[PDB]
Amino acid sequence: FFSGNWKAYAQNPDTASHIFGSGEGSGTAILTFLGGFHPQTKSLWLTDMAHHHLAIAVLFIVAGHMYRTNWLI
Amino acid sequence: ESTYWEGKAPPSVVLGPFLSKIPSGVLGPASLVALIVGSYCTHESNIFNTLTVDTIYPAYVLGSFLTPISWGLHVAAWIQKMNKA
Amino acid sequence: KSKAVPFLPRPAALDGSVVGDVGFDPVGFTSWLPLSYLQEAEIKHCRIAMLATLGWIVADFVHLPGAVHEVSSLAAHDVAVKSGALAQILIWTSIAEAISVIAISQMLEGSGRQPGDFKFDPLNFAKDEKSLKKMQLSELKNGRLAMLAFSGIVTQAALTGHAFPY
Amino acid sequence: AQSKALPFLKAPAKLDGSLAGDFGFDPMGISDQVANLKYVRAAELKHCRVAMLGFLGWVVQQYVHLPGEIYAESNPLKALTSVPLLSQIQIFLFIGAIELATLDQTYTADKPWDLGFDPLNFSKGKSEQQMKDLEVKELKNGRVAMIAIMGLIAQTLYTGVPLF
Ligand code: CLA
Ligand SMILES: C/C(C=C=C1C(C)(C)C[C@H](O)C[C@@]1(C)O)=C/C=C/C(C)=C/C=C/C=C(C)/C=C/C=C(/C=C/[C@@]12O[C@]1(C)C[C@@H](O)CC2(C)C)CO
Ligand SMILES: CC(/C=C/C=C(C)/C=C/[C@@]12O[C@]1(C)C[C@@H](O)CC2(C)C)=C\C=C\C=C(C)\C=C\C=C(C)\C=C\[C@@]12O[C@]1(C)C[C@@H](O)CC2(C)C
Repeated sequence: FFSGNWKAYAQNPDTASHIFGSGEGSGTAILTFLGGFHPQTKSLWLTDMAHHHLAIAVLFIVAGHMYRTNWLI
Repeated sequence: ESTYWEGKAPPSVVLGPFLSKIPSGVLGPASLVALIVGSYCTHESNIFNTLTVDTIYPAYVLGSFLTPISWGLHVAAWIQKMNKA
Repeated sequence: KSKAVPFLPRPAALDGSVVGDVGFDPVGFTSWLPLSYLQEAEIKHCRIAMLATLGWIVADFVHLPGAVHEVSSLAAHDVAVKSGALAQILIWTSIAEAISVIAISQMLEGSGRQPGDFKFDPLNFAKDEKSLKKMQLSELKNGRLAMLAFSGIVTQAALTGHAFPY
Repeated sequence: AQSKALPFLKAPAKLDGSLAGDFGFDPMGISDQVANLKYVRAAELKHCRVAMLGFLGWVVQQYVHLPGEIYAESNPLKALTSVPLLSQIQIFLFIGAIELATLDQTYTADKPWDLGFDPLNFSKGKSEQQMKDLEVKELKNGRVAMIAIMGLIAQTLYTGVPLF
């Protein structure tokens, strides 16, 4: 994150044989684009939703500086 | 103050006290350059070369952000030009 | 009309300031921004560049009170962000700059704070207005020279690998 | 200009004169929202006192322990879990008993921090200047302790060394 090598958080995502709640077939990534659903739970990837909320957080924090307050801008 | 307007163009105060003082001959070419740069950055990050995890290029991203901006710069350029600036 | 550029006219916003007003603004940036904000930015750049030039030069010559400090001020950045010193300096710099927002916002709004003024004269090197103006001009000239010098130092020390001559 | 702590900023309107320890330190202008400085001073002084007691307890627990085994843990954060819940609930109930009457007191009084606590009468006979000097001493020591107790907690959570 500090080094800017943000791709490292997307390397080695959860495989297509991952059993939810267990380490079998898991990965190490935390923020990924995968799209679709988990092959086992038939639901969105947890790494997809974490990345989604991080992007939403950055966007809303940026957008929260729009209106004027005690600092002239 | 009084950003309300009814003439041909709004007063320069609507541009803020940073764009209110830019000559239109500066904003115009700057807006065109920003639009061209942003379009090229968007077409280089995507379209011409498909996006990949290993290829994000903050320059192209930050660049692409100049396209939305360009819109604002040339709007301000027109506003300055019509206000004799 | 300008003192620095005889061809181009004198900038409209530059009439007199003890910061070294020689009327050098060919692109008219003083018309864009308030002069006070630009002066604060220039003084900040001056001080940062002077500190950085002195630190680069010294740390290449005599800087090793340990093991991780055995670098050549070109690989020093990565080594010492791994060590954790740059993190602490960044924390304190962020605190100082966050305080500086209010200082910049208290000026440009009223008050009386001159650009770049932090009331930091513990040793009282400046006594009266004349000394204050003379040393403000001296500080800004030294800071501009240090900006250019540090630019040269980094560009040369990245174009090759060497010592003080670079 | 008017701030002593930040000699360059001008302090906010509510930072002036009285309420000892006033060094003009409110860059964010938090005092501009509070109706008065009574409640914020009460909170600051409560934090100062709790932090002084916390630092003293940190050091003493580092060096001195009660005869029982349950109090033999040297790490204060580990002692937070090793100590039986009975002792901690007794401490919490004592604090809450002290806190409810002062809860009635704080939100309305002119000096919410003045709890009338002076068993040794260290303030009886002292002049106004001496009393203000004592208040300044208390506030200084409390702010330093707050910084110190937070540092101790952080260094214990980050390295496991409770001291030094
Ligand atoms: C619980 C903490 C606490 C609280 C409630 C106060 C409250 C107060 N302080 Mg104070 N102070 C504190 C801690 C605190 N202080 C510490 C630790 C120091 C030492 C640095 C000081 C130093 C100090 C000075 C020098 C002065 C005051 C003053 C004041 C009064 C006016 C300012 C105000 O309204 O801010 C209200 C403050 C808060 C509501 C706290 C908000 C919490 C922020 C967001 C802190 C965020 C964390 C922080 C950035 C980092 C902490 C982590 C770690 C590094 C410590 C007010 C009674 C001024 C005074 O006497 O006026 C009468 C004054 O001149 N304080
Ligand atoms: C203990 C230690 C290290 C070590 C040891 C041992 C125990 C000693 C020995 C062992 O053998 C090894 C080891 C590792 O353990 C000590 C570390 C060194 C320290 C403690 C020194 C810190 C350096 C300070 C710097 C480099 C700060 C730079 C200043 C800036 C200012 C920025 C400004 O922009 C701001 C924000 C406002 C502007 O207006 C103007 C200015 C002021 C210019 C940054 O630009
Ligand atoms: C306890 C204290 C004061 C206690 C006073 C009390 C109870 C007085 C009570 C009374 O007067 C009243 C109220 C009313 C009177 O009628 C009755 C009595 C009963 C007489 C002040 C502490 C004040 C404590 C202070 C100021 C502490 C500062 C601590 C620092 C700087 C520590 C730094 C470090 O801990 C770090 C940060 C990291 C470590 O690794 C390294 C070091 C260096 C150890």
